[PDB]
Amino acid sequence: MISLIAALAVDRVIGMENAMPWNLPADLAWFKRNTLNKPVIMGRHTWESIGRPLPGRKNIILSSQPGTDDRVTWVKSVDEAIAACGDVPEIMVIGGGRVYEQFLPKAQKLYLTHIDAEVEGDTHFPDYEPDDWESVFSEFHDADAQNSHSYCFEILERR
Ligand SMILES: NC(=O)c1ccc[n+]([C@@H]2O[C@H](COP(=O)([O-])OP(=O)(O)OC[C@H]3O[C@@H](n4cnc5c(N)ncnc54)[C@H](OP(=O)(O)O)[C@@H]3O)[C@@H](O)[C@H]2O)c1
Ligand SMILES: Nc1nc(=O)c2nc(CNc3ccc(C(=O)N[C@@H](CCC(=O)O)C(=O)O)cc3)cnc2[nH]1
Ligand SMILES: [Mn+2]
Ligand SMILES: [Mn+2]
Ligand SMILES: [Mn+2]
Repeated sequence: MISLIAALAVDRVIGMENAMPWNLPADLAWFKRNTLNKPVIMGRHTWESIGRPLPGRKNIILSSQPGTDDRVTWVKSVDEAIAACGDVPEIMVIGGGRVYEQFLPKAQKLYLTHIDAEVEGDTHFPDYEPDDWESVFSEFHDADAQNSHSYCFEILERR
């Protein structure tokens, strides 16, 4: 099974200048819980944005060019990325925009955080046909002293 996980600001913005400008510790905690002990697939730009391997996960980087770091696994195509994950129940695709576009047709589940914040950005989550997806979990949180915007965690499953 392939799942995507992402955090979206208003208008589906996911990034600006190869960075995420907000800070939401509760969402990073949700990301860690839902990805730990699973393989994670990311594009090369997102690998550079993160800047170091994510512990407790098999890190698979999609890039057309040779890899430059043996702490992670480098693959050159979508099919190779999937094969490199082996026979696991759930593969987590962690972006960015171009990578989400390629894996969305193959995905059965979306883990989305909707952040109530307006962000100038240059990268967006793909348009996804709402009729194809059923909401199976949602949980709203107001802003607090640690998390400066309200946010909604949602899990969607393909119908
Ligand atoms: N809010 C969120 O949830 C979230 C999550 C992830 C990322 N982001 C943000 O998203 C932005 C990065 O997204 P992005 O669209 O610019 O880049 P991306 O999807 O991270 O990376 C694209 C790169 O991945 C490689 N690639 C992708 N598909 C490939 C394929 N089929 N075969 C071989 N290589 C492939 C290429 O690398 P080469 O040029 O090396 O071939 C391509 O240039 C940043 O702002 C980041 O902070 C946000
Ligand atoms: N829901 C969600 N939120 C995000 O912010 C997010 N970000 C990315 C891409 N960017 C990043 C940047 C940093 C880390 C990271 O360092 N994660 C640590 C969390 C510990 C911490 O710094 O709080 C990890 O161990 O997973 C992960 C993804 C991909 N999917 C996402 N998905
Ligand atoms: Mn091929
Ligand atoms: Mn197999
Ligand atoms: Mn806000």
